[PDB]
Amino acid sequence: ELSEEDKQLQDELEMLVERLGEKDTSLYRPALEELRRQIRSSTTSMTSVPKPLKFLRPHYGKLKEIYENMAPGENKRFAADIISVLAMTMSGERECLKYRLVGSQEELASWGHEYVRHLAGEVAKEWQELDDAEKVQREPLLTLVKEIVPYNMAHNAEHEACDLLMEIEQVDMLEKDIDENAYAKVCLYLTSCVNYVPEPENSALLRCALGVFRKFSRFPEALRLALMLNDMELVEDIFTSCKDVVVQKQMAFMLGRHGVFLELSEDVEEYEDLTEIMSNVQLNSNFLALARELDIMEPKVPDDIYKTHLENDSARMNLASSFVNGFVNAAFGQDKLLTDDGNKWLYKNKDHGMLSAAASLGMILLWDVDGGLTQIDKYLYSSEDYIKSGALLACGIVNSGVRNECDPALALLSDYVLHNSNTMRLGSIFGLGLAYAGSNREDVLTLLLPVMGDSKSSMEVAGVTALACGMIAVGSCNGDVTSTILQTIMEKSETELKDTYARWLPLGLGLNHLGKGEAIEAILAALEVVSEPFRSFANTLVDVCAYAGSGNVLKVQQLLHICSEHFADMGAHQGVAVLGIALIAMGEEIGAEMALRTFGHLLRYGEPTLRRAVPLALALISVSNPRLNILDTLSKFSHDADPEVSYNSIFAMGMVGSGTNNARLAAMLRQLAQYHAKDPNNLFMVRLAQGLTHLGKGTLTLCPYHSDRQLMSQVAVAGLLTVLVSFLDVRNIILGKSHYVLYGLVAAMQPRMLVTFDEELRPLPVSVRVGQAVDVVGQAGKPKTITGFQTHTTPVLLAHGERAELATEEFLPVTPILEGFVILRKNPNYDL
Amino acid sequence: LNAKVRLLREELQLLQEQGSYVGEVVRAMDKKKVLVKVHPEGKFVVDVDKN
Amino acid sequence: TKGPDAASKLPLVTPHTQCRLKLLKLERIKDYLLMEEEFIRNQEQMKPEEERSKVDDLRGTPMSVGTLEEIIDDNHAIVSTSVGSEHYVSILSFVDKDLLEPGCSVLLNHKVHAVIGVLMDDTDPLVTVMKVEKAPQETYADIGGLDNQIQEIKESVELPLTHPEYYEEMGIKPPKGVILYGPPGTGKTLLAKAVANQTSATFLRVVGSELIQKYLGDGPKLVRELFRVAEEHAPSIVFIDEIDAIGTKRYDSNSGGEREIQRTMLELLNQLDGFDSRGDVKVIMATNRIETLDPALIRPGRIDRKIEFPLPDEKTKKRIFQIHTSRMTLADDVTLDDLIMAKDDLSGADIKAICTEAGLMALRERRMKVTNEDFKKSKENVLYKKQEGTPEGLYL
Amino acid sequence: AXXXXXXXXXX
Amino acid sequence: PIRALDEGDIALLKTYGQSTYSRQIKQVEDDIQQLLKKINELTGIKESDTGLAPPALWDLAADKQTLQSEQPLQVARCTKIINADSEDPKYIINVKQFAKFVVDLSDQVAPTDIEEGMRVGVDRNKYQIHIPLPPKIDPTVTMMQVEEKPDVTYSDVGGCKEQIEKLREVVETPLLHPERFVNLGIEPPKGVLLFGPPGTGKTLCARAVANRTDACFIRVIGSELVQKYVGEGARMVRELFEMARTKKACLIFFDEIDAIGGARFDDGAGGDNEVQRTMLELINQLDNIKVLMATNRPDTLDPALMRPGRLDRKIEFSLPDLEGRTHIFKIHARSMSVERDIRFELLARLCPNSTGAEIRSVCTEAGMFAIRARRKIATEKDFLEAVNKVIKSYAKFSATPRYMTYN
Ligand SMILES: Nc1ncnc2c1ncn2[C@@H]1O[C@H](COP(=O)(O)OP(=O)(O)OP(=O)(O)O)[C@@H](O)[C@H]1O
Ligand SMILES: Nc1ncnc2c1ncn2[C@@H]1O[C@H](COP(=O)(O)OP(=O)(O)OP(=O)(O)O)[C@@H](O)[C@H]1O
Ligand SMILES: [Mg+2]
Ligand SMILES: [Mg+2]
Repeated sequence: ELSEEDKQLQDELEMLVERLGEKDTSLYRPALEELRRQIRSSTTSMTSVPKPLKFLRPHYGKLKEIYENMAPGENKRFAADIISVLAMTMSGERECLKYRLVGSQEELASWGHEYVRHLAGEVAKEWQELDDAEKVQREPLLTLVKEIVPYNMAHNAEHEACDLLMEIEQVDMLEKDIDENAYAKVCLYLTSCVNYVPEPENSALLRCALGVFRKFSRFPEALRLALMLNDMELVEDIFTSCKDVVVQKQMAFMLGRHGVFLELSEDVEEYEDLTEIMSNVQLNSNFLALARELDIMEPKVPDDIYKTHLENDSARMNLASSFVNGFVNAAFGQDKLLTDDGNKWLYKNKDHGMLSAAASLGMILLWDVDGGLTQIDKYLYSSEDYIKSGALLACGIVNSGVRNECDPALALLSDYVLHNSNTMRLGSIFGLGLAYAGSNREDVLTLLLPVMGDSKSSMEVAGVTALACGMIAVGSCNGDVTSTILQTIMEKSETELKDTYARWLPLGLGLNHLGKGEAIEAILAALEVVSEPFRSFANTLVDVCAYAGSGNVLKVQQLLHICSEHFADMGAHQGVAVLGIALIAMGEEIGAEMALRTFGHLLRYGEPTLRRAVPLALALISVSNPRLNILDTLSKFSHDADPEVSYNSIFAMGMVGSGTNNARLAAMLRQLAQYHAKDPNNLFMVRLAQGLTHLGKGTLTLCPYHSDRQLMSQVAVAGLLTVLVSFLDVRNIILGKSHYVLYGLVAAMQPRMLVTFDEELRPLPVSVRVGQAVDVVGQAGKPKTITGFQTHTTPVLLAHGERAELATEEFLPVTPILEGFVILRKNPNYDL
Repeated sequence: LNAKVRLLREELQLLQEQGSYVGEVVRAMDKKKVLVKVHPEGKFVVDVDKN
Repeated sequence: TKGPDAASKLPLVTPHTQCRLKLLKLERIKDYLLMEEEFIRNQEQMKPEEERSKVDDLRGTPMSVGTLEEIIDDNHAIVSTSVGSEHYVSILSFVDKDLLEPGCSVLLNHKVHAVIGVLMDDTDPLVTVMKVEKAPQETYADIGGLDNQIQEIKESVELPLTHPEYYEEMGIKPPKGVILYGPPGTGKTLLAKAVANQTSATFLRVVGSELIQKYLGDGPKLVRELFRVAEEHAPSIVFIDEIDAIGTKRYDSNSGGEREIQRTMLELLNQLDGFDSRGDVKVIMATNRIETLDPALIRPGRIDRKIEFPLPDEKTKKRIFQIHTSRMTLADDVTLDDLIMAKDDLSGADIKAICTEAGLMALRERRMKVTNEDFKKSKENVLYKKQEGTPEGLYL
Repeated sequence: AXXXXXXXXXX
Repeated sequence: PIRALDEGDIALLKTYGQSTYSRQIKQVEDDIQQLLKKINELTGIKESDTGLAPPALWDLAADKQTLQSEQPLQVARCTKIINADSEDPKYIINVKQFAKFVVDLSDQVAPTDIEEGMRVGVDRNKYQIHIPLPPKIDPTVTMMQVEEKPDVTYSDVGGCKEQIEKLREVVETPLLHPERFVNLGIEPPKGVLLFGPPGTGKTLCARAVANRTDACFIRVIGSELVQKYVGEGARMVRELFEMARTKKACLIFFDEIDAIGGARFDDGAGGDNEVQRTMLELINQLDNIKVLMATNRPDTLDPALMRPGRLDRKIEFSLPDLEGRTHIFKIHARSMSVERDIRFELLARLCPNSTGAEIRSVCTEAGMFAIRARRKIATEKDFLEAVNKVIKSYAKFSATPRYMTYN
């Protein structure tokens, strides 16, 4: 029951509700004033159950009707406030919202935080239920979001504040209400919510959250988002708006790390430095610089990696020998086998063996158009000039991941892209694609145009050719290149398609359409002309390339259906389908970790063609990421009976452990070698897996994600896709004549380091507490984003999923996210 | 009376069918086999009815 | 080696403030889950024989399970029926004369006893329930403080599985077997529940009273089974909580019942470090009384690291509070230092009762926001069972 | 002194 | 006055102040859980294959034949031969658990092939002896013998040279050179009962003897000798010792004798006497076969089993002296990545009254201190930090305030 206070309050409210029975003059103004006080007093209190609302369980029918008759002026409105507040406790939303809509205005703050939020929900609920059929109701609701949103901004309720605007579909106002003490909370939230949000709201959020970064002059943060939307114009403005050269310098280093090039006008000061920084010429000096501090300049040899001592010269295994002396010593600037006696080494490889070995010569020395190009002066012109493709890939590979003002790739390669010999051309187009991947340069794209139409070119020349064009125009949907690809793809004949290398033609179509699912509706329309199977296959694969990293559950559901189907011309469509889920889902950690379960189900409940793709699919999900659960999953299928699954699982292990130097993966890899010693095909690739797991002695990562895993690297996602899909048929492609395709990864090959330099670029060894990154979203205050701290004296290495923070407040980094090369600005606030 | 006899006659037939064993199912084994432990005797890989 | 049958943990959704970021992340998990169900169900439906069908006809139904004891000829073995008898059954062709091993559990034809199949994975229901499938949900960030204790328990059960190179590159053998001991309510089992939510290796659990069966050999034989499954499933951790139940100090007992418990300790004492050294099976014991365990069961070599869990210190008690008042709704006046500073030996389980109580003392006054008095009252209401016991004013 | 005793069960 | 929450009160508490996503979000979490539950059941049943051979090595046509012509034969033992007339023997056979029957041979067997006591196979129907069977090789006992020689050599057993020498004169020397024990006519002790504080080297001096055996080493579990069914403990003891006399140069190592060697006491009202009668079947058995035994607690052993008529020799594994602890250290540190200089002699005097194992954990913890801090060389400073955690950290209180009395 109640007490003297409670029972009396029940009567006092009871008298007030009852007295409104008649139309007495001193019953409407007097009573409604009392309800206004008591209801306001309790509701604007601690979370105490609003005694007025608990006692007041009356019906508004009498007052709602007389509301109209009883003084439609102020006396009418007053009743609305009392009934409206009583509505929030009950379930009368439509009426509960529309009372504050029509009733007395006053102000939202006067009622109570609990009331304000409830109106927030209903306002969002009504706005969503209100379509474009009429804005007449929108102006009032829009007016409400004008006042309430400022209410949340102050009250630590930015989450509801951002949540409130997102519900309305319109989030402009945050620009005008965010305080210097709030942009971090709001800007972080949108970046975290943007990935999950579907099209097109997700795109709108990125720009808006990007905009908020603008209003408070946090320029480097605007950079990360600008690329996330993958729109160059907003990048160019920030490039232009950055009146501070230092911020200009840094935002170029993030522009470069993404592989994004914007033609810099000479009006911009330090154009060469910005051009050289953007061209990534300074990368080589650091990489060698990084090595000297780390003491890893000495090159390695295959025998030590394999550890032949512990285990209880065919041309193939020589290739695996040749490859491991690639990746493992790649980018170190010196190899002990491919630089001194190479003519001797290659001569024990028959044709395609020569191709692979020669190409590794360029990958052994990346990012040196001079040193590598000078380490490119003893083979290519071989008595078996067939290996010319080998150095041509090395020629193209060296230019991959960098841009030189002298355009070496086109010069050397062009004279041989028309070379009649089929093998000579394979290196030309492929190597060229690596060098200018994502460049989208019209010249090289144009020069690659005749390659498509050159009928004399063999299909293997063609398949690489379309792939080469795709890798250049990755993520730009280049109308000319797409047209060339789109025009070229249609002209293909049915009989010539049935070959495996025709599997590469659609790949080039997508690689042009990576990251833009809006424009791929048309591209899938044009492809419908060609007849199946490759019509359906290209449709799926083109479909996947459209949604690279979108996080679109819809496409994944669409993609999962294709894999789910149980049918040979249908299995190519399936295999690209499973790899489809891997690419689409690999943006967010929440979804990506879930795709593992789906991948696992596709293996126990899968079929021949699917079971081969799953081992590859896991490869893209966790590239350079030795998650134990995934690495274990590849192993338990690393011995499988089907040769294709055994190979793909072994390759996946190599990718997952790429550059991680994971001891367990190595020990796991070594044991497999002993198990599969008999079969050269397994032993070759298990040996290869050990090769990928030591990429750059671990000083590189093929992960396509930078910027706290947020900023996607378009050119990268092109590479992994080529090898992975090309691995969809390993025996014809991998085990066949196309050992060179493994060089497709070189596009995404990037360094992972923590070298800290002083403001003058001298290495400034700063205590950097580096550990597993922990999200700061939704954590009030200054949450620690690093856990499992292990103070390292920079330079340092960050295994994937790690973040480094400057443990000394002596400096204030220009860019908030400490990845790659960061300009540490000495803190003016710090006092010794 | 007919409905009553039918109940009695049916219960006579059902009541001659031998009672069934009761054993703990250690674990499923496929889709048409389920390991069971009949109380006095040991393990048994029995089938499963269609129902 | 079937490989680590690690627990099945759904990804984690954080923010916890109940913001839309939370709803979206749960939806994404649900979306794939709905998608994943779709494939399982749409794989049986979309999915629409003459070799095996002949085999199943030779076997018939049912098929007995007795223990093989001798392979007399290539096509004859002696199999002991499920009652302890013997039988000179015939070995049919479909059986694999390789997996057939003395001691293996063989499938026998029911009418004419004849080896028909080898039943691997016959681990007792009493040890196959010991395996943790659904990983507990308390991550190392739910355990506050204990950074020195956690690291000690992360260098024997987590690190030796992720970066094995460090240990084998230095000559150590990763410490294997840690005795978590301390006063009641300090966090012994929570740190254990946290290694299961992070580890990628099969996490068997026991309660130190499950492995004492009534039968004379049922006891020592369940322990020999548990360490057979843990070894079988590759990387594994066996968590024998409340180890004081089985392994107390050996003594000349004049009671046969108590000589069978010790005949179970002297099995766990040999299934850990005895002839035929172990493989990769770590053991995490816990106990509130390390002063009664046998000097052998905690002799360095079986329990290498004796993590000691003292009652919370003042800094930890302040971190313990926030981990349990993270989801609460404290008013601006809730300055926790008033309660933490006290010299009361407030355990870490006491802190979560001073949180449950101070949140229920809020419903008393009809408030979902706990003020500062809601903790002062709760501290007293939650602080009994320990009263006040100490010396008088003798010491100055 | 006075000792209470448990017991097993030889099947 | 703790007013109970009125139903009117409850409605407000749960809706007033609710974050508009609360009902939806809590719905999403509830949906997932049920969804996960359903997900497992549709797939939880994982096929457990039943060990069928490859399709090539099948003879399904002949398989139907074996099941049809050949019949199951109960395995029995001939306990006597009546030899009614020497022409109609009328053998008596034991069916193990079934019963004892006076049976006669099926024509296939020869009257002279079934010798008294040998395992005999009978037919389910009449129990006529169809076939002789090889003597019983126990499935458990046969696995007991250590088929893979333990890797620990005698150079890994440090600080116990006089205790190893005392063992080598009972377990190795009288087995490789049975001429020094004959010239003087000394009867070799046919068993030693290694006792010592837990973790002093009892089972390492056991594996070491196994690596240099030249014999058949049987590792008695202790657990298997205590079986549920009555008597099956003793039946195993005999079937182990019997498996030794058959072999030449057999060593039996009963690790943890306390399991089945408890001091006798009348407890017949319980299964304990089942274990005791298994020891009395071992005491009879004990008193070319040498026997070893390890017991960290010898005082709980039956006085009868420790007499010098069964365990002729009792080697005491004491805590090492200083000249041995510096040797136990070097044995475990020969593979560690230590800095060349370590004053192991110094680390021996900081581990007073420390066993041969706690010296090992000092070496294992020493690195863990070198791994916590990224130094790949486990320097001396680490060990003193190691000896503080392994030995001192659990040795005693004996602390500064109570240790400023010693100088
Ligand atoms: N340091 C701590 N940080 C956070 N929570 C803690 C801490 N210590 C204890 N707890 C809390 O204690 C609760 C239960 O205690 P816990 O299970 O850890 O005890 P225990 O060691 O198993 O005790 P016992 O000796 O009774 O078996 C957990 O839910 C956890 O939230
Ligand atoms: N004296 C020692 N010398 C060398 N290593 C030792 C010594 N004592 C113990 N160890 C180490 O410990 C291991 C096992 O210890 P030990 O063999 O003494 O156990 P135990 O005596 O059987 O113990 P318990 O009697 O409780 O079963 C050895 O293999 C070795 O690694
Ligand atoms: Mg506990
Ligand atoms: Mg022992």
